[PDB]
Parts: sequence; C-alpha cells; structure tokens
Amino acid sequence: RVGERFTHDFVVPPHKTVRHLYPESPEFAEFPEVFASGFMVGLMEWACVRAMAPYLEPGEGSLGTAICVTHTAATPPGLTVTVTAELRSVEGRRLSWRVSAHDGVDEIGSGTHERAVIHLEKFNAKVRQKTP
Amino acid sequence: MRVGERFTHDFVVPPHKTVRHLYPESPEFAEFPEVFASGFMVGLMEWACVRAMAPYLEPGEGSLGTAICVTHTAATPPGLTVTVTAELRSVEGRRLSWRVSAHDGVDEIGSGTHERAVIHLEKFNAKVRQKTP
Repeated sequence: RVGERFTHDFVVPPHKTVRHLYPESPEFAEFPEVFASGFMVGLMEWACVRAMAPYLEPGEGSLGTAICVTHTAATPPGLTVTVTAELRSVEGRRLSWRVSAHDGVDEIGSGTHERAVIHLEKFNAKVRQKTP
Repeated sequence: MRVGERFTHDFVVPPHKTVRHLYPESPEFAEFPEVFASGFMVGLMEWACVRAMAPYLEPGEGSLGTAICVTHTAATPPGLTVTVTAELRSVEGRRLSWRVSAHDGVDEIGSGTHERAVIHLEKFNAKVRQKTP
C-alpha cells in the first residue's frame, strides 16, 4: 500500500567501490575506495524491484524510468547499507517510491525512483531491433 | 571553468554493462533484459563531468558526485555508442552543477541534472579510512 515501507540490507564488499564500476576509466582508477553512487543507485532500485514483485503478472518485468537522489556521505567497504523504499504511487504500469539509505553511521542519500511495468517479450523484440 | 560550455563523452556499451552485471549477487537482476543499467548510466554521466572538470582542479584534488536527477527514457543494448553531453550550469566554491543528457545513436535515453563537490583526495581518503570497520 501507499506509505508502506520495504527495507533491504547490504554489506558493502570491496568490489562495489568507484574503481569497480568502471574499470575501463583511467579517470576513476586511483579513486578512494568508497561505495560508488552508481552502485548506491542500483541498490535503491533493487529494493524497489523486490518491493513490487507481487504486482507483476506472468510475462512481466519492470524498468527504472527516473532516479533523483542525493549522495550525502561516503561509505567504505564493511559497513551495512540499509535502503528503505516507501511506496508513493501505484497506477497501472507506473510506480514511484521515496528511497533513503544509511550505512549504520551516517544517512548516505535519499530521493525518488520511478519504474514502469513492461511485457518482457515485447520489450526484448524492440531491443533486438536497435541491436547492431 | 566556462559556464555553458558543453563536453561530449562517447562510450560503446560492452556486454558487461547490462543490468545483471551491476549486481551479480542479485537474483532479481540476473533475469533482466540485456540492456545498459541505470546505475551504469549514472556512473557514465559522472565520468563525463569528471573529464570536463579535470584541467581546472589543483594538484591532489578530485571530486565526488553529490546529487543526480535524471530520467531514463529508452533502453540500450550492448554495441551502441552512448554519447553523454555535459553542460556546466554553475561553479560556487567547491560545488559544480551540470545539465546532462545521453543518446545512444538511435534514441534519446535520459536527461537531467548532476552536482559534484571538489575534494582534497588524501584528506578525504584518510577520513574515509577512519569510518572503515
């Protein structure tokens, strides 16, 4: 239901730091070993995917359609990041949550995430037609 | 740094940047379509802004992303080139704010805003290490 909360916990391992998001990037190579924003985004989206799985009919999946978050503190490997996903809206294919994350020491970021339900087969065909 | 200057960053998406590769430990992600993940797009927009900012940092500085607010409007399989365009909006002390957008050669795939903060790398690393268990 709208206003209901779902929580998801994740101990950050060494291979979720900045240099592991883009090993191809010399520009990130030497960066301090902290949980990457892109991996925080993927953990927030993962919490919302687990929260919505009962809503899916067979054949369906979902895609992230927007992310709007802050990243307010840094997290080295070893701390547990808890994400809280509070459902904000559910209408047809369209779902939205307020997401927030804290590492046991600091609040690390919060904001919103929107997803859309998709038909997996139809979607994969559209993907194939723009695949080289 | 010049406000309103645009920087482009081009990246051919390889197979290892699909959703399942962002969290190999997620059974939910393991079944998703083979398309570039939102968290990888966030990192690529950061990377573009990091390259744009580099020649104007002092020795020993770098930066952190402090906020991102973007849409993801179309999905991209491996083998297309994602071009990120980053446009500087403002510089206020350590804070740099950008308008970002991305297209994969076929479709527009997302747009919005991103902010960063300049950091002294060694100082920040030493502070990080102190909150490490």
